Amino acid sequence: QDVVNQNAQALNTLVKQLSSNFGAISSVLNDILSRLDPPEAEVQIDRLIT
Amino acid sequence: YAWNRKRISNCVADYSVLYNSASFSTFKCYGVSPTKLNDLCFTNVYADSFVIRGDEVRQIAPGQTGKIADYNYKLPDDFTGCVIAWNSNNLDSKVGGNYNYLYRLFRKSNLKPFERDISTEIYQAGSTPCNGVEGFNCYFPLQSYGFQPTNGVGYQPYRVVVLSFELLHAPATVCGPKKSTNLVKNKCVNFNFNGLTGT
Repeated sequence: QDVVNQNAQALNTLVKQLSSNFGAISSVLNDILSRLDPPEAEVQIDRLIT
Repeated sequence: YAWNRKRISNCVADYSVLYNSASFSTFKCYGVSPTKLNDLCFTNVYADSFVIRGDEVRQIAPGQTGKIADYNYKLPDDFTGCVIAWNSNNLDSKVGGNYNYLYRLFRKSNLKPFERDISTEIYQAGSTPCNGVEGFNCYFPLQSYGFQPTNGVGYQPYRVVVLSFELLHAPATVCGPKKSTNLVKNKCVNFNFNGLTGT
């Protein structure tokens, strides 16, 4: 059971990490993409990427 | 120090009409690209309007300094929206000078972002409690303006409005002229529901 539990916990943490701003103004790419021009969206997308 | 706050909601908006209205001194948008403003659906757009001196317009930004932006007006550091400002001199050209406006010199507590300074009464400056005599160490902060045509072109009166619209708060109501479209199912397609975008 420990194997299954640890794998599930790791997967859950990894997939939950998708909902953090990391400093950017959003947590979903499409928002920043439709809300900003590229010459500015570059830095935000870069923060999210790192 | 006394700015109107025109709460605006429940309509369809536009931006291009603000492109040919006038060559405003500054039309600067933070958090949103002024080109895409007619593509997303906001939530409870606000509207603050007032008139200042043309050189002070730089103070209107999230984290500037300046007597006006320190004792009259305050923006949050996470502001999302934008500022429009244009020289209003031809309509505010009083050769004797227009003196119907005032602003602060010093305040006990500096303002939080977006809080009205209704405390427009007598002000104490230092020691010797004046108790409403405007004597020594009790200075009236309300100083008039030098708005006249003979003044500097940079010191002319400027009309400013700051569209401060928050995002992702409620069922959106302020998106622009984007047209509706029939609805389909069971096909991997794009969509856009009140700004909520995806595929």
